[PDB]
Amino acid sequence: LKLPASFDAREQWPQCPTIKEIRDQGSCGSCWAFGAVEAISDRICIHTNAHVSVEVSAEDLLTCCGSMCGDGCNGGYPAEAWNFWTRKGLVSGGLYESHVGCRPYSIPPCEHHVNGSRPPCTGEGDTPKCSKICEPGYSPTYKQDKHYGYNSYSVSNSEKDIMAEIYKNGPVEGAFSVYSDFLLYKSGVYQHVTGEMMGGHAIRILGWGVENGTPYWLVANSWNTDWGDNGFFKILRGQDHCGIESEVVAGIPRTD
Amino acid sequence: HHGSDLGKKLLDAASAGQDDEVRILIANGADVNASDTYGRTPLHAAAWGHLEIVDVLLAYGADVNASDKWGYTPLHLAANEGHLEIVEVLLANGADVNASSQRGQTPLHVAATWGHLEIVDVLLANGADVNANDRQGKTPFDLAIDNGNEDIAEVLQKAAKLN
Repeated sequence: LKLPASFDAREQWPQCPTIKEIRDQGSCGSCWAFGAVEAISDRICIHTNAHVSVEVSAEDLLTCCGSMCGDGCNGGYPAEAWNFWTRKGLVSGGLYESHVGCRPYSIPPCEHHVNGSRPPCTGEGDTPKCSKICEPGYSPTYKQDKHYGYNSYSVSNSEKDIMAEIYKNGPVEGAFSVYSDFLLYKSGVYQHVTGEMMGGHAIRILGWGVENGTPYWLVANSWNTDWGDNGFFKILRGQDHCGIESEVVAGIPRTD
Repeated sequence: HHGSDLGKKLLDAASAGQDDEVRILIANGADVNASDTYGRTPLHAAAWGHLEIVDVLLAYGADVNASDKWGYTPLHLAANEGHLEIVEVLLANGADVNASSQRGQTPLHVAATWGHLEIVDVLLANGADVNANDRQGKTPFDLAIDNGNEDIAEVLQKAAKLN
C-alpha cells in the first residue's frame, strides 16, 4: 500500500541488469514488441530473484506472433504479445549482431530523430521472417529455451494501481499518444504543447518520481542510448498524460 | 463509466477466455462489438482458443467481420492460429472468405505461410479465392512455397490449375 516518492526498479533490483539496459529496433515499428520483451526480462530476473536473468528475444516475439499480435514491423499490441508470451513462450535474444541468445535481434540499429554515427532510420517497414531455430552453436534449443509466463493482465487507469504493480513485481509496459515535440526530448519532465500527433508506440515504465515538483513516470524507449536522456525520459505522472496510463499490461513469469 | 469499463471487462475475459465471466457480462449487456484502440473486438480475442465464447459472442450480434489498425478480421487471426472448429463457425456466421487487409492479406494468404492444410481447405471449399494479389506481389501460392510448406504448395496449384 505505502509507496515511496522516488522508487527505481534498477535500484531496488540492483542484481537485475536487463532493467538498466536500453535497446534499438532499427526501422521496424516494433513499439509493442520491444516494450514487452523488455519487461518480461527484468521481470524474469526479478521473479526468480536473479537466479535467472536473460535477454528475452525481441526478434522472436516480433516475427513469431502472426496476425494475433498485429502486423509485425507495422504495429502490434501488448495484450496479445504478453498473453502470447503466457500462451507460447519467448527465447533468448540480445542486441543486433551480438551472438547473445537463441534468437539475437535481426534488424540493424538506426538513428531516431538524432544526429549520430549510425544510419538514419527507414521509417517502419519489413517484417522479418520467423525461423523457429536458434543461432548455429547456441546450445539450448528453441523448444528448450522457451520462457513461459504464468498469466497476463492490465492494470487500471489509476496511477496507484500502476505505481503499486511496479513495486511488487517489476517494470511494466504501456503505450501513449505521440507528439513531435516528443521527438527531440532530451531531459526534464516532458509535457505536450506544440506538436502534431504521430502515432501510439509502446514503452517500458520502471519507476516514478517527483522532480522539481512536477510529478513523473521514469520510462525506457526502444530508440537507443544517443536518443533521449541516454534512451530514457521522464513523462507527466497523474493526468493520464497522453494516454500513458490508459493501456498498461504485465504478466508474471512461470515459477521453476 | 461502464461503457469503456464493461467493454474492457469483456475484452479481458475473452482474452483470458473466462467463459463464465463471458457468459455473465454479455447477458447483462457488455457491448460485444466493443472496440479498443487498435481496432480489436472480443471476437478477435476469442478467435484464439475458446469456442463457446466465439459462439455466444456471435449469437449476441458481434460484427463477424470487424477489421483493425491492420485490417484483420477474427477469421484472419483464426486462420493464422489454426482452430479448424472456430473457423468453421466463423465462416458459417458469414465470415468473408476474402476479408482483405492493408497488405492484401486474406485468410487463405495467411493460412499456407503459417502451415495448415485443414484450414486452407475449408477456406477453399468455401469460395476462398485463390488468385488474388497481396501487394508485395505474392499470391497464397508464392507464400505457400516461399515459406516452408510444400504440401499446401501443391493443393493450391491444382485448384488454380483447372482455373
